[PDB]
Order: sequence, then structure tokens, then C-alpha cells
Amino acid sequence: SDPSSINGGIVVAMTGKDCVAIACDLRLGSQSLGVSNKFEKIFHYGHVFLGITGLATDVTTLNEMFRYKTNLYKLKEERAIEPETFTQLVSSSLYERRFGPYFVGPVVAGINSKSGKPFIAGFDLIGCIDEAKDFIVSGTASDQLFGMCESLYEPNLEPEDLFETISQALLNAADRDALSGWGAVVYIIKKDEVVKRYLKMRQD
Amino acid sequence: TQQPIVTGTSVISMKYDNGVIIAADNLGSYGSLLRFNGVERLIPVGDNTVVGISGDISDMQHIERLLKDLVTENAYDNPLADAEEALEPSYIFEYLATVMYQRRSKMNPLWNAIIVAGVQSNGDQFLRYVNLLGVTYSSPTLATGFGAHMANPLLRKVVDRESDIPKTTVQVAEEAIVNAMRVLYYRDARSSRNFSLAIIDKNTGLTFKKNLQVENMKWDFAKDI
Amino acid sequence: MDIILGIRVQDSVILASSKAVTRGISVLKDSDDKTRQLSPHTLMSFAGEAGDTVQFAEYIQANIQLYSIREDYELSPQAVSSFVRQELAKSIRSRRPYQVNVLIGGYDKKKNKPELYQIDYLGTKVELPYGAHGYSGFYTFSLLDHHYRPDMTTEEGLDLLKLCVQELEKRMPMDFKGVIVKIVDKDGIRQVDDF
Amino acid sequence: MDIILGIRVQDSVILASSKAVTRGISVLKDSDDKTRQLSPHTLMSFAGEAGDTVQFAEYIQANIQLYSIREDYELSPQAVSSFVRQELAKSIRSRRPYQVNVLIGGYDKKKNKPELYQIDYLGTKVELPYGAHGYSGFYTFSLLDHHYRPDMTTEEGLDLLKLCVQELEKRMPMDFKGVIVKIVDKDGIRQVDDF
Amino acid sequence: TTLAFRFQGGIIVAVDSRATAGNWVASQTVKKVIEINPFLLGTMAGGAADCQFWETWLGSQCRLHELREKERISVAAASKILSNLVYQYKGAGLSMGTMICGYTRKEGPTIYYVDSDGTRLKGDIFCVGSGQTFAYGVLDSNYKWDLSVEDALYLGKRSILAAAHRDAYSGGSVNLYHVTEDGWIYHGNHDVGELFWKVKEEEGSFNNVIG
Amino acid sequence: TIMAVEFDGGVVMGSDSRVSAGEAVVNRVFDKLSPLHERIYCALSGSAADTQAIADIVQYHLELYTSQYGTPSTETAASVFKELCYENKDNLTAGIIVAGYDDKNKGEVYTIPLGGSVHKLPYAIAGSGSTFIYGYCDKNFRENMSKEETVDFIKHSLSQAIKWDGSSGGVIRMVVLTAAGVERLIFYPDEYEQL
Amino acid sequence: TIMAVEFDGGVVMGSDSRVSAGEAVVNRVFDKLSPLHERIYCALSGSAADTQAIADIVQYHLELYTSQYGTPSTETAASVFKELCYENKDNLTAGIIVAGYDDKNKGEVYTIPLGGSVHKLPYAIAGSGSTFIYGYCDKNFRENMSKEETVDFIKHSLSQAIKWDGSSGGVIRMVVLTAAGVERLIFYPDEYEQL
Amino acid sequence: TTIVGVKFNNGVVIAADTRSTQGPIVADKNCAKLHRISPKIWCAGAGTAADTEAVTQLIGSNIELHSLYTSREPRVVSALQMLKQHLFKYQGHIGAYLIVAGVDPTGSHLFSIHAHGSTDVGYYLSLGSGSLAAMAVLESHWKQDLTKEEAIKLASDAIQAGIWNDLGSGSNVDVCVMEIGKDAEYLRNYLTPNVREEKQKSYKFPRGTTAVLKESIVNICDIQEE
Amino acid sequence: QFNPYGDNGGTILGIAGEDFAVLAGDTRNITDYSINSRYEPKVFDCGDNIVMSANGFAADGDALVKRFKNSVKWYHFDHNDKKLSINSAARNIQHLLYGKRFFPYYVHTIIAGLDEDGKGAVYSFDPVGSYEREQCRAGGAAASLIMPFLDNQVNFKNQYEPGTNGKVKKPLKYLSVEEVIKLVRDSFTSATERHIQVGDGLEILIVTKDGVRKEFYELKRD
Ligand SMILES: *C(=O)[C@H]1NC[C@@](C)(O)[C@](O)([C@H](CC2CCCCC2)NC(=O)[C@H](CCCC)NC(=O)[C@@H]2CC(F)(F)CN2C(=O)[C@H](C)NC(=O)CN=[N+]=N)O[C@@H]1C
Ligand SMILES: *C(=O)[C@H]1NC[C@@](C)(O)[C@](O)([C@H](CC2CCCCC2)NC(=O)[C@H](CCCC)NC(=O)[C@@H]2CC(F)(F)CN2C(=O)[C@H](C)NC(=O)CN=[N+]=N)O[C@@H]1C
Ligand SMILES: *C(=O)[C@H]1NC[C@@](C)(O)[C@](O)([C@H](CC2CCCCC2)NC(=O)[C@H](CCCC)NC(=O)[C@@H]2CC(F)(F)CN2C(=O)[C@H](C)NC(=O)CN=[N+]=N)O[C@@H]1C
Ligand SMILES: [Cl-]
Ligand SMILES: [Mg+2]
Ligand SMILES: [Mg+2]
Ligand SMILES: [Mg+2]
Ligand SMILES: [Mg+2]
Repeated sequence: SDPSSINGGIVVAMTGKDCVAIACDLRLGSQSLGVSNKFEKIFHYGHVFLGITGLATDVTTLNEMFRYKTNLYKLKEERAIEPETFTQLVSSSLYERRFGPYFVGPVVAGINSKSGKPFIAGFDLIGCIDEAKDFIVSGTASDQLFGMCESLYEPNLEPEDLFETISQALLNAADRDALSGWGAVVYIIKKDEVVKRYLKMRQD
Repeated sequence: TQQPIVTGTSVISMKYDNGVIIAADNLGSYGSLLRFNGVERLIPVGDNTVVGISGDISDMQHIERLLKDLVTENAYDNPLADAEEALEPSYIFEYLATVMYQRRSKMNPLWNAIIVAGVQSNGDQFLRYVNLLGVTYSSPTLATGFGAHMANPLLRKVVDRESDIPKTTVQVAEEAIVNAMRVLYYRDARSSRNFSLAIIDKNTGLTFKKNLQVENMKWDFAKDI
Repeated sequence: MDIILGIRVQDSVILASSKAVTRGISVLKDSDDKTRQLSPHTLMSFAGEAGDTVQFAEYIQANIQLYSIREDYELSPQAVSSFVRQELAKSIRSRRPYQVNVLIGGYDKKKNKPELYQIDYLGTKVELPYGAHGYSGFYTFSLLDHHYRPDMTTEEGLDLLKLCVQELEKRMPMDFKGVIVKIVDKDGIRQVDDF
Repeated sequence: MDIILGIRVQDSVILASSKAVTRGISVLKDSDDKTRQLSPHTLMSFAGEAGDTVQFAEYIQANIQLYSIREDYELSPQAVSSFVRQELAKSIRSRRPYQVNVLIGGYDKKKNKPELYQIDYLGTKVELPYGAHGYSGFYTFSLLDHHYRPDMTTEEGLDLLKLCVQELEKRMPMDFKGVIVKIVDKDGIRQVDDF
Repeated sequence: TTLAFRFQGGIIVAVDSRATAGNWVASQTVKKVIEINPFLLGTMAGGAADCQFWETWLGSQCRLHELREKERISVAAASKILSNLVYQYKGAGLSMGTMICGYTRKEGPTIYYVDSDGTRLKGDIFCVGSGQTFAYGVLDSNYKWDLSVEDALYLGKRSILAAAHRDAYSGGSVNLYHVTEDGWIYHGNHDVGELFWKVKEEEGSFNNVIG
Repeated sequence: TIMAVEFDGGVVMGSDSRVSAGEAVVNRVFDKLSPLHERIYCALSGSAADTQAIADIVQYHLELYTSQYGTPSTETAASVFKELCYENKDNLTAGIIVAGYDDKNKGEVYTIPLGGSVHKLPYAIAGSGSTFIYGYCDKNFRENMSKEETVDFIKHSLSQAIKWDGSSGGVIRMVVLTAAGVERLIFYPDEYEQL
Repeated sequence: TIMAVEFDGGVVMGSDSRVSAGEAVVNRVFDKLSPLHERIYCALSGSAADTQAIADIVQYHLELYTSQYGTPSTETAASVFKELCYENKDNLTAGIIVAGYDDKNKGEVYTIPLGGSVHKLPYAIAGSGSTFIYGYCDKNFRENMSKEETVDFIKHSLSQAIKWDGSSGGVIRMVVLTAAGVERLIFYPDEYEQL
Repeated sequence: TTIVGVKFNNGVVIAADTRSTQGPIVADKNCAKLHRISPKIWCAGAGTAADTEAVTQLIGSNIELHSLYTSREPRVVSALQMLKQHLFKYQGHIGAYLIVAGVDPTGSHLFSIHAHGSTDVGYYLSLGSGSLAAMAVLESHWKQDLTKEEAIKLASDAIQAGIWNDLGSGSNVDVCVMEIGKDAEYLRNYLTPNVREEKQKSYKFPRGTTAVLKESIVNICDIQEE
Repeated sequence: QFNPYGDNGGTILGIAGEDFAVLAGDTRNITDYSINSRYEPKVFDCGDNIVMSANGFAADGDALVKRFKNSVKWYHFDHNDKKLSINSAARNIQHLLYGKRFFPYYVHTIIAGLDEDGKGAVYSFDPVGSYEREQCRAGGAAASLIMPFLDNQVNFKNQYEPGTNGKVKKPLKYLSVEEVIKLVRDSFTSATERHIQVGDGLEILIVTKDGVRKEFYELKRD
């Protein structure tokens, strides 16, 4: 009944020293029933990464919508949208449906191509922006993700340390939610190279 | 299960160096009607305890009789009733807490919030709260209903932590309580100007002040708006 | 309604769909095909509310057949599924949403690969080696998790489905009057007339 | 409530009762006997809420067994049915009524006559040549109204029951997993093992 | 998810070890088999408190039976004490799904399903809880009477794993039991954390998952 | 608590200064008397939002009227309020008193309760506080009072309404509308409480 | 509409005479002043059934008190009402004024509102019609009035309450309680409407 | 949320706590509630965070355009009017509670606005979960003829009351001082009284600690020449 | 309608060591968005080297602790001053809670001490009396923030040996009292940051063969 917890799943993002990480579980359920082990929740438009939790139809629709919007942005601006600007585009786009919202918990992560500054941001379903320095969490195991992150996280982590921290924050958060897990992906993002890792986690 | 009918608003209280203070306005409200203008909501028990009651005034009058009936009963076959086997604040409190929790557990509560303020035999300050749910807590400052939102922030600027208590005099503590009662008059729609204040000091005993009034009110700025 | 299964094997996709149509305490029909050919290499099975099922099935069919004539070309299963999903995702915020769940089984003649898509009335799409809508999944998913292999032949695929229908005829409360089984491969769509 | 039939022919009463026990989405058992022998020549079938059905049937069985020892004598089918109706009639105005419907099939050794009694959970008793509880009746009453004859043998009453069970297997939404069938005649109570 | 089935070689009993508070996983290491005596097991599904309290109580009733009658209680009787107890409580909202599995000499190997609506059923196979359908799918499609003790133990373990995987409210580990004429034997705790991968590799199954 | 009284020299309007949200006083020194023209005032009671939104619109309607047809009659101001309050009665919680001084008709008082009816009266009371002073106002009002008498009658009346009504308090503001123009009076707790 | 006022000589009680069933007036000349003792009286407001039931029990208790302990204090009468009203607060709609005259304590007024609380006051007003006269009564009540001044104050106070309240009306009955004893007074519409 | 506004001799000051919350959880420990409608008109918001942010930006935009069309510094009464007619049109469904404060050619101004469209004038105002805590301090310590220094102190003390005594409020005190004839000065993290102490332990793990199934490189770049 | 339950907030934490146990709880008491106390003890020494906390509705928590404390007194009287063992304590508490199955105590209960072999014991209960022995348990408001951290930092979950690419799990070792207190303090610092109901004070009770010791730590008061 509560649309934000029919399909289940989680996204987390973190800033480090001249890098960011964004990670998500792979589950898609219909409540108790697991349906898919391959439902990725992290998409990318140029160098800007978007994670989306909540009702899966809306996850898909918003990804299709932001691909559309960033494609036209690039044809008219003759450059790739930057994380700060995309964040405003997500917030605008969600607030347009104020009285019929997309049941989603979006998370933006990426490095500014001109300032080299690592950037993350989260949103409620009507586009209120949360621009924490440290970390952003979203999904059915948000409570848990807040607990893991707030204890595990320290600033200015190197990409290979940050990978460990965000992986351990997601894994241990997911093992304590019935509607998350079933696999996980972590993106380590530097100014001009992006490593994608699939995690070994329990399949229950 | 009932609903409160005639009601009394905030009770406010704090510890100081040598005892406790408690105050409450003299109003019995009836929904939005300010019906009864001489209600006494501070009820002294012996010379070492004052009970302050907010909520249903019918349930308060009952609790007042329970306390009058507790004094009588403790004197029965008790040659030390005015000495070592006198009622303590902590005895009177624990009795009220027992009754409140039992009543809520029968789904038929005494629709009140209560603050027991007194000095023990050994001279220690006693200040404890209980309500219609049987929830109980102690703190250097305690207020009920509206007073929780507006009195505690002001009184906690004087006694923020236990270590502040011995640094707080009765004049400073009383000034803070008197000011708090003015702020509640400005801001609580079901408060009165007329209140009672009791001091329980481990040296000077129980001082009970009736018919106090909120004064030094600022209304001057009204003409400009 | 209630029984639509799909299993993608090596070189084909197999859709199995219940023959029962029940209104109230009567089974009105025991030979119902809960399927529509969208194009020669794409089949769609459907289950959900009375009326909505066929109105949605036939509507999608008519659009895909229109696209086929206009472009004298057959859309990929992926393209058809994306079209179908978006229709549902649009419906879910309509005055009266289409209450219909579909499996889309297609052979992609460009990639020479069978594909199964599972989409729910909200527009929730996933590509699966095997899928089911409603209660069936509660039995058949754990069953297939054990018995499935990616490199199974169509004959093994059909034996694996027989296992699924038997398990459903044993443990499901309602009588779904058997399944109609159809194979989508490189040579198109054919009905298995003995099951 | 599941399917329970009864039919009185010339010289016996026949009780057919479904074998399925279903809890949510699972058929937990497909071999359930929805019957207690009340005395050597009186059988009671039952259907309704889970627990209540067995608990009520066993309670009645104990009470009649008790009578039978005390009087060294078997109550007539008429007497047992009056007893059972009164318990249910007392039950409906209780704190938590027995949610059970029963058929009582009995051979009265005194009058040398088979007797079928239908009793609902309100204590509504009726003597009938055939009866049913729940949705079964909606098909079987009109069917038996056509075919049933008063002077039928036990073999004819079993063929007439195969008709009733086929119509239910054709037109009932639920899979009831067939019936256990029992015959109450002058020689007591026996089970047909093949049906 | 809990199962128990009769075969040539006695009874197999297998349960997961997950407790849920809605979508919150409360524990991964909880016990769902109570050892009533050396020849009697009870499975637990439903209200955590209802299952623990009324089943350790059943244990007390079974002990008092053997003192009073100088003889260990029949599975039929042990089950009917519980079904009569929950039947007393019907509509008060007890939530309990149990299998009373044991051996006695008069009965042979015996399983009774008992639930808080007051249903009591004898049978060869039962699966109980949120993931019973999952377990039922693997169990029903591999079950023969003439399984070896080794094969039955594995089919029981694998049927739970199946439900552990698909059902969001089953998981943690598999607790395994074999019941003979010589009583019950514990056959270990198998964390799904290691068992899923071992079973996937060795059996070539679970192809749905990213290997 | 709001009232208007028509006397010899003109008309007087009076109000308390309390805006409450439940039992919390949001503002204890609000001005509930709002000018519509130079010598036409309203006193607002009900929703803070609903009264303000309305009063803003009536300001605009009379500003436009003045530009086109010169000074509107107090009756005309009342009509604009009535028209808004009657046509929007399903979504308005607003009780309005309109007081004005022209030179032809002199002092006039109009009251607009919830329905959006209009009532021309020698004096009007309204708001939660008014209930407690119907008796006092009725026994104390006279026609053709002086300014000093009318300000006193209104001071005493609202003094009582503040005392008894939890939804009224603060200062008593008045506005005197005579040939001479507009005079603003304030009375503080210390002055009126000891009456 | 009911009130009691304590004056020099003794105490005076007064009431309207209206009993209504919704907007229908069931009786227009009812006596709501009921004797508890020889110089103790109660005024009844609320449910006709609840006020009568309670007044009969109080009367019974004070008749018993009189037998055993002699003439009871006015306080004691108030106390018996308080106890009934408080202990039965979840099934009573009754608001009671109790007035009496001892030779020690002289005039005494007690009010028991819906709570079951009890209040000693120089005068008390209650009933639906009381809301409109809080202003008037507060401004006009002095201590140590004469009998004739006290009768006037009540006649004026209740006339207003009858005039404004639809739930009040008919005659004003009063009961003057002094050392001389009990005087019963009545005032008709044509007397009090023209005040 | 705890927001206050306090008028003084030559201007108006506005203050807010820095905690944003999803139910009982804290999302942003150092959130900024102090928003800019025009260069010299700031407001602060409580209620639905999105709703207050949307409505600030929409009215900020329309005020910027109006200022250009009229060739005048924008006025607070204008921001006030636009806000109240928008919020009233939406009947409370836009859960925006704002203290609006500015300096303009007309002088210094201080207004509140509630989701239904009611507005409020005063010399001191408070809003949010913390509003009663703030108003207690304001009612106890506010006087006529406050200096700039006294009004900032009184504003921050009023936010502090909220930080300590209200669970809905916490972290730091943000201030903006709009003085007549001067640029607005926005003192982000003015007071910083809730710094987390050093943790007992580093939870930096050893690399290799996580189990990995598959690595790969992702192309973020566009398709390359040749 | 009268609601006989409320929520007094707060959070508690039980960790079992090799020859010790700790039961920690913040000292903040709240209702809605108001603070009732900054120091209202929630973790109680019950004698017999057992420490107990019932977090949730303080009225129900106080009532239960009181009834259990009484149960320990009546066990000494009825069984010749015999020491109530932790496993026996837990079973008694299951019966206390289940006694009120149809009008529950709204608390999450943790008890701690040593078992009869001197090893650290933690037992946790639901409201209606279901219970298990555990190495770790957080309860109350921030339970979801703290438990995952303890799965990771106490039972070394999702942690492998570097360069064993997931073949070998990090071996699960017993922790010093010094290392356990550090994980408790870090848990309540993290919990205070991200939860509005947790703060003011941390009170830890440490149970060894020598008895019950207390430690107190200030938390952020916002
Ligand atoms: C297989 O089908 C398994 N399904 C998983 C399962 C969790 O549904 C369950 O039925 C288990 C079996 C229990 C586990 C504990 C040991 C005895 C058997 N059931 C639960 O875990 C049970 C489901 C509750 C709803 C029926 N969980 C609870 O009762 C949980 C457990 C708890 F610890 F968290 C406490 N609790 C509550 O519901 C508590 C009493 N309530 C609240 O926290 C909310 N009240 N408030 N405020 O196992 C199958 C075997
Ligand atoms: C004399 O009879 C006065 N009694 C008080 C009164 C309520 O009848 C009132 O009408 C006042 C005065 C208004 C002040 C603004 C100018 C027009 C006159 N009315 C209110 O103060 C009004 C009452 C609501 C119910 C009658 N209060 C509010 O609108 C307050 C203002 C607000 F912002 F805070 C929001 N609010 C609310 O009532 C809303 C609905 N909020 C809530 O219900 C919960 N809290 N919040 N947000 O003056 C009489 C003349
Ligand atoms: C002054 O303030 C007076 N207000 C008038 C008053 C009528 O409200 C009343 O309270 C009187 C006082 C009683 C009269 C009886 C004798 C003792 C004093 N109350 C009633 O007349 C009473 C009002 C009920 C609502 C408070 N009326 C009834 O109970 C009448 C009597 C009845 F028989 F007719 C039945 N009945 C009902 O109310 C019945 C139950 N009908 C309904 O409730 C709804 N009917 N419809 N539609 O005196 C004040 C002192
Ligand atoms: Cl509002
Ligand atoms: Mg999980
Ligand atoms: Mg699972
Ligand atoms: Mg789907
Ligand atoms: Mg009248």
C-alpha cells in the first residue's frame, strides 16, 4: 500500500579526497516475493550519477525523463550538465508534480569538471534538496544507512578506502532490512575514471 | 475513559540551593470559558511538601481528599507523626504515582499532571512529576502542559544541570518563577494573572503566598502597530 | 486470470497461461487464450481485472501492427516492452488505471536471442530468465531457481514447465483448468496442442 | 466451508465430502475426512470455520457415545439430529457461536428406513431426500431435482452422485480434490475406496 | 519458513532462523525448533512470543503426562493439548503455526500440523509460514518416499534455502533435524551466507543470480 | 471580541488584540480594525487568512469605486462584504462588522455573520467573546449617546468579554468615525481590568 | 437558566420554567427549584431524567441524615451531589446549584458542574442561558445586598438569559431562604420582558 | 525548526537553527533555513521544506522581474502580498510558514506568514516547533530601542532556547542583519555550539576487507574521434 | 479517546564480552518534541549481578523493572537465598511480560550479567515476552541506527581476510571491556547526531565476577 516500500531497495553516496562513491542494492520485490536480482538503481548522464529508490516504475520513468532532459541540455548548451545544475533540474522536475509526486528518494553524485570539487545531494519525493558534505542515504533501510554511515564515515578518504567504507555501510544496512539486498553495485568516481564493482553479499 | 471538564493549566517549579519553589495560576477553565477565578491548585501536605495539580479539577479535588486522608491515616497509632514518622515528599509522591498508573491500567485515569515539591528529612530537595499515564521523571525544573514549552526553557537558563542548583539563591529562583508566570499570561490562552507560589526551604520551612499578580507587563508597543 | 508463466530457454521463450475464466461461483469458460500476437516474433500474455485485460491486449496489438505497416519493419522485443511499460506507467496516474499484468515473450531476429519481459500494472519492467504474475510466482520461482539452466533446449524448457503446472495443480486452491503453452523462437509463434 | 453432499435412496443414505483443506494460497492436505461416526448407524459430515468444525463434531460424537454406554442402546437418527440442532440453536446466542453446518445420515433400525437431516450453524433442521451446505447446493439441488427418484438402489444413488461431483468439478472455482463417499444402511457405515 | 516430511527413513524437520518486526530484521540467529523430549520436536511460525510461551508450556504438559502415566506422550496427544489450548483462545488473536513431529512405538513416525485457528491435521508433508509456498515448490518436485537419509536431509535443507532466497521474511540459517525410532538427531546450523554460494557452485542452480 | 456602536456625533468600533492558534496566543497585540475608505472601517472575526483575504479584496473594490464614482456609502461597503461572504460561504469562516461615517446618513453599523446575510443595527457585537456580553450590552445600550459614553459602553463591554473568553485578550483598540475624521484609542490591561 | 445569590438576610435561588425536547417545548411552566431539606434547595440544569434521578437520591440521603444526625449543613447537601455526580461522571449530564440557610453560616451557594467538582461562590449561574449573562452578573452583583435588591438582580439576570437563549423561557420562579423560612416567588413574561 | 525576527533602531535581524529532519531522524546537521527573496529581503521557513523553498524562489523571481520593470529597489510589503495571495489560493496545501524581513526605501520591515495565507506584523516574531521556546526568551528580554548588537544577541539567544529545549531544532545559529542604508550581512554558522567530539576509534578498514564478484571500467566520456 | 500508551524515547545497548557484560542507556527522557529530563536513569542493577533496562513507555518500563526486582527478593525468600542465574531471570521476565499479553508493556527489554560458567550474557525481549540470548543488542529509538554497526563491529559481518577475495571470513574474537566501551561510546555519539530523541547523557553498567560498576559520559544536549 505505501508506494515507497512495495519494491524495496537502497542507495548511498559519499565524498572522499578528490573522489565520490555511489552504491545501491539490486533487489526488486513485490513486498515479500523477490522478483529480480539485476534491478540497478544507479544511472549516469555524462559524468553526473543519479541513484533512485522507491516505487520501481517511477525509478525507471525518472531515469527515462532525466536522460531525455540532459540530452537536450547538451545539444543546446554544447557541454555535459554539471552535478550542481542537474541537482536543480531534479528538484524542479519533482516539485512540478507537487500534488501527484513520483514516489522516489533520488541521490545525485559526481565531480564538477571545472572546479574538481566532489559533490553529493539527496531529495525527498517533492524535490527538497539535502546537500550534505559527508554522505546521502535513501530507501527502505535509510534508518540503518544513517547509522552505518554516521559511525563508519570519516572525511578525506582515498578512493580505495572510501570503497571499503560505503560497501560496509550498504552491506550491513541491507542485512537488517527484509526488502533490500540480493546483490549490490559500488561506483568509485574520480575526475576522469569510474570503477564499477559488484559486491558478494548474502542472497536472503 | 472520560474527558476533562473544568481544567487548570501549567504548574511550574525548580530546585535552588536550599529547597524548591512551585507556582500555579488560580483559574478553573471550562473549554474556552474562564469560569472559576479563585481555584487553589497548590495543595500543601505537612510543612515539607506542596503538590501542584493541572488537568481535570474534579480529579484534583479527589486527589486533594486522598492527601488529606493520607495525613489522618499516618497519625493513627503513630507517636512520631510530627517527627521521624511524618510524611516525606518521596512517600506522598510514590503514593500518587501508584494511584495514577493503577488508574490508567484500569483504562479510567485521573486526568491530571502532578508535581510533588518538597524537602526530605535529611534536607535534600525533592521534585518529581507524574501524570494520567503514570509516567514519572525528576529534573532541576519541571512544568506541566503549556509550562513545559515556555517555562522550562527560561528556568533551565538558571539551572541547566544539577551543578547549577547550589549556585541558585531563592531570590534568583523566585524572580525566574515570577517572570515565567508573566510569559505564560502573555502566551497561554487559558491562563490568569492571579496565581499562588510556595517555597519549601530546608531552613525557613514552607512559605505559601496566595493572591500574587503578574505586574511589570509590557503592552506599550501596541499603539505603534 | 491468476496463471501466466514465462521461461526463456537457449533459443526460445515459452508462455504458459490458464484456460479458466471464472465470474463469481461459476467457471464460464475452460479454453481461454490469455495471449495476443503483437508481431510475428513477439507474444504477450496478460492477467488482471475483467474487461481491462483484453481491452489493453488488443489496444497494444493494434499499435504494434500500425508501427509494422508504417515502417514495413518489426520492432525488437525490447522496443515493444518499453512501449508497453510506458503505456502502463501512464495508465497508473489515469482517472481509471488499466488493472493488467503482462509477460512479453519475443525472439530478437537481429541479436538471435529469446527475451522475456515481466511488467506489472504500475509499469514495473524487468528482463528475466523466468517470470510469473500473481500467486503462481510463490510456487514457480523457487522451483525454477533449483531446476533452470540458461543453456536448456525447448524440450527441456517444456518439461520444466510441466513440473511448474503440476506443482500448481497440487498446491493452488482454485481450478485454473490447465494452461495453453506457446513457443516464441526464430521461426515465430506456435501453440503446443498437447499439454 | 468446502463441499458436503448427502442423498437418501431406498435403503441407505450416501454422504460425499471434499478432501481439500486450504489455508490462504496453499492446499495443506488433499485426503481429509469431513465425517465422524456418532453411533454404528449414524454418520455426520460437517463444513464451516477451521477448528470449530472438528471441535463441534468430536464434542457431539463424545456425547452420543456417552448416551450409548449409559443406556446400552443406540439413539434413532431422528433423536441424534434433534440433539445436534439444539446444541447449534444454543450455540448461535453464545459468546462465540460454532460456525459449523452438518449433514446427519442415519439408518433407523426400528423403522427400517434411511434418514438424511440437513442442519446449518443457526440450528435450522430439515429432513430431505438430498441436501448440501454452501455453494455446492446451487448446482446439485436442481440437478438431483431432475434425476433423483424415491426408489433408487445404492448403485444408482452413487451414479447420481458421480453426476453431482462432475458438475462441481466442471463449474466450481475451487479445486476440492474429490470426495470421500460413505454409505449408511442396515449393516452400518462403510467407505467406497474408489471414487 | 518451516517444513517437515515423512519418508522411508523417518522424518526430516528444517526451519530458517529469521525474526521480523515488519520490514525490520530483528534477528538472524533465532530457534524455531523446540526439543520437547528425545522423540518429540515442535516447529514455530507466527507471533514470536505466542510460539515460545505456548510451546515450552506444551513441553511442561508432556512432562506431567509421563510422570502421571509412567509413559512418554503420543504425538497425537501432545499435538491435541496444543490445538485444544489455542482453540480456547480463538478470536483473541494468537498467531501460531506448528508441526509436532515425533516417534512413539504405538504410532510410528508422526507429524501433526496445529494452527491458532484450531486446525489440527495429520500428514506426510507440511510447509508453514510466509515462505511455505517457496519450500513447497522445491520439496514437492523432488520428494519420493524412498529418499536416503542423506538425500532427505539435503532436500529439506535446500527447500529452506529456496524460501530463504525468494521470501523476504525467511533467512539467516537452516536448522536441520532427523527423527528416527531412536529419537531426534540435530544435523547442524547452515548459514545461508555460505550455503547459498556452496549450493549454487555444487548444484549449478540459482542461475537467476549474478554469480 | 469586536463591536460597533452608532451614537450622536458618529460611530465607534472596538476590538481585542488576540490572535490564537488553538490555545496558544500567536500575537497578543494585533489590530483587527482595518480601513476600507477614509471613514469606513471593518472589524474582522473568524479565520485570520479568510478575513484578511476578504478585507484586502474589499479595499481594492472601494479604491476602484472611488476612482469611478467617488466616495461609496457605508451600505455599499457592507454589500461588497455580503456578496463575497455569501458567494463563498462553503469555504469562508468570517464574521464581519462594517462601520462608516458619511455626512448625509451619519453613523451606520452593518454586521455580516457566517451565512453572508446583512443586518443594519444601532450596534453589533460578534466574535467568540460576544456570547458573554449579550446581556450587558442589551441593558446598557441607549440611542443618542455622547462620544465619552459610547467609548465607555464599548470599554466596559469588551472588558467583560476579555475576562470570560480565553479566545480574547490584550489591549482594547477603538476607532472614532465623526465629521472631524478618524481618532485611534488604545486601552491597556491596567486601565480596563480594574473596571 | 438558573442562579443562586447570597445576600444579607439569607440566599435567593431562581430559574426559568422551560423543559424542551430539541426545539419543542415539552412543558413551559416546570419547577426546577427542588427542596433537599427545610431550608436547603437545589436548582437543576441538564438531562431531565439524570437531574430528577439524582435529586431524589440526594433527598433520600438527607432524610436518612436527618433521622440519625439531625439537620445537615448546606455544605453536606452539596457534598452528596458532588459524590453522585463525580462517581457517575461517565453517564450523567447534570449541572446543579445548591443553596441553603443555616443560622451559624447563614446564606451559602455551591455549584457542581458536569465535572463532579464543587465550588463555593457568593453567587452562581448555570444552564445554557447562563453564557449570555456572565458580563451582566459580574458587573451588577455586590456583596450584602437586601432581599429586594437580590430578587431584582436575579429577575434582571434571568430575563436577559430567557431573552437571548432559545432553550430558556416561561416564568421566573424564585425561592428566598431566610431565618423567617421559605418564600416562593413567581414572575410572568409581562412583568420581566419590559425591564 | 526555530526561526525568529527582531526589529532594532536602524533595521531588522532574522535568525534560524541549522537542523533538517525526516521524522525523528536528522537528514542535514548543518542545513541553511535563511533564504534570500531579494538582495536586502531575507526570510526563514518552517513546515514542508520543499514548499517553503519553492515559494521563496517563485516570489524571489517575480520580485526580481518587478524591480526591473519598476526600476526600484523591491519592497517587503510586495513579497508579503505576493506570498499571502499564493498561499491563500492553495488553501493551506502549500505548507509554507515564513518570517519575512527586509530593508527597503520605506524602511525596515518584519512580517510572518502561515500556510493558509494569514500574515502578522510585530517588533519580534518566532515560528516552528521551537517557536514557544524562542518566544519565551523574546518576551523576557525584548525592549524598545534595541541596538544592532542587542538584537543579534536576543535573536541568537531565542534560537539557542529552541536548539536546547526543542527536539525539532539543533546544531548552529544562522543570522542575517539588514540595516538601513547598508548591505545585508548573512552570518552563516554565527554560533557553533554543537561540534561532535573526537570518536574513540577510526573505522577505516584494511583494503581487501570487502568481497568483490566483478570489476569493470565505465565510460563517462563521449564517443572519441578516429 | 484515552490512549494508555506513550513514547518516552531513549536508546539502550547490551554487549556480551568473554568474562563481562555491559548494558548502556542514554539518560534523556522526552515526550513528542519536549525534554522531560536530561538525567532519568533507565538501566538498573537488580541485584544477583543482573542489570536490566525496559526502554519505550517509561511508566511500563518502571512497572516491569519494579516487578522483576520484587521477583528477585521473593526468590531469595522462597529458595533459601539462592542466586537467581541470568538464564532463570530471563525465563521469569518472559512470564512477567506474557502475563500482560492482551494489554502489553510497551517496552523492549535487555538484561545482562554472567551465565553459570562466568561468561558474559545478554538476553533481549519483545513487548509480549519472546526472548533469545545474544552477543549484541540495541533497543528503542535508535535501534535501527546501532544494530547494523554492531553486526559489523562486534560479529565482524561482511568483513573478510584481505587477499582471500571472500573465501575466509574475519575470525570472530572476544573484545576487551576497553574495546566494548569504545564501541558503546561511538554508538551513542553516532546515535545522538542522527536521532533527536537520543542525547544528554550516557550511563554504562559493567557486570563482572567482582560486581556492577558504573561509567557516565556527557552527550550533546540539542
Ligand atoms: C517462515 O515462514 C518464517 N517467516 C518469517 C517469520 C518472521 O514470519 C516467522 O514466522 C517468525 C517466527 C518466529 C520467530 C521467532 C521465534 C519464534 C518463531 N515470526 C516472527 O519473527 C514474528 C512475526 C510477527 C508477526 C506474525 N515476529 C515478531 O513477532 C516480532 C519478533 C520480534 F522480535 F521482533 C517481536 N515481534 C513483534 O511483532 C513485536 C511483538 N511487535 C513489535 O515490535 C511491534 N509492536 N509495537 N510497538 O518465521 C517463520 C518461521
Ligand atoms: C473576539 O471575539 C475574538 N476572538 C478570537 C477569534 C478567534 O474569534 C478572532 O476572530 C481571531 C482574530 C482574527 C485575527 C486576524 C485578523 C482577523 C481576526 N481569529 C483568530 O485568531 C484565528 C481564529 C481561528 C479560529 C477562529 N486564528 C488563526 O487563524 C490562527 C492564525 C494562525 F496563524 F495562526 C493560524 N490560525 C489558525 O487558527 C490555524 C487554523 N491554525 C490552527 O488551527 C492550528 N495552529 N496553526 N497554524 O478574533 C475574534 C474577533
Ligand atoms: C437554563 O439554562 C435552562 N435551559 C433549559 C434546559 C431545558 O436546557 C434545562 O437544562 C432543562 C433542565 C431540567 C428540566 C427538567 C427538570 C429539571 C431541569 N433541561 C431539559 O429540559 C432537558 C434538556 C436536555 C438537553 C440538555 N430536556 C429533556 O431531557 C427532555 C425531557 C424530555 F422529556 F422530554 C426528554 N428530553 C430529552 O432531551 C429527550 C432525551 N430528547 C432528546 O434528548 C432529544 N430529542 N430530540 N430531537 O434547563 C436549564 C436550567
Ligand atoms: Cl496556517
Ligand atoms: Mg536484506
Ligand atoms: Mg529472504
Ligand atoms: Mg513486476
Ligand atoms: Mg427564550
